[PDB]
Amino acid sequence: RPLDIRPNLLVVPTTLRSKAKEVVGVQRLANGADNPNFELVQVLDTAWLN
Amino acid sequence: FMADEYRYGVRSRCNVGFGFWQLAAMSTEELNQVNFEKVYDAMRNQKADGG
Repeated sequence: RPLDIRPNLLVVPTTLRSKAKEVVGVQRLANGADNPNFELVQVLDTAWLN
Repeated sequence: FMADEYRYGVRSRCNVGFGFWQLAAMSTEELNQVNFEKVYDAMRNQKADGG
């Protein structure tokens, strides 16, 4: 019986914040492509890890 | 005619500033997060005198 998982959090170090925000935070891609992963998961940036 | 003044510059703190040696911005992929925001991230990543 499969399990219902709804990922809504993305935790990354401060060194990956740029990539995390450009995956979730960018609305247009290329010369206009929407973004299927825009605001799908909210990101928090922390300095304790790494 | 003369001017007189008492002053001198200061260093605020060693770990609150940065200067890099490149700025190209060609297509905003050479330095967007390679050397312009790389320093931004470096400032984001620092540790005090307690680990």
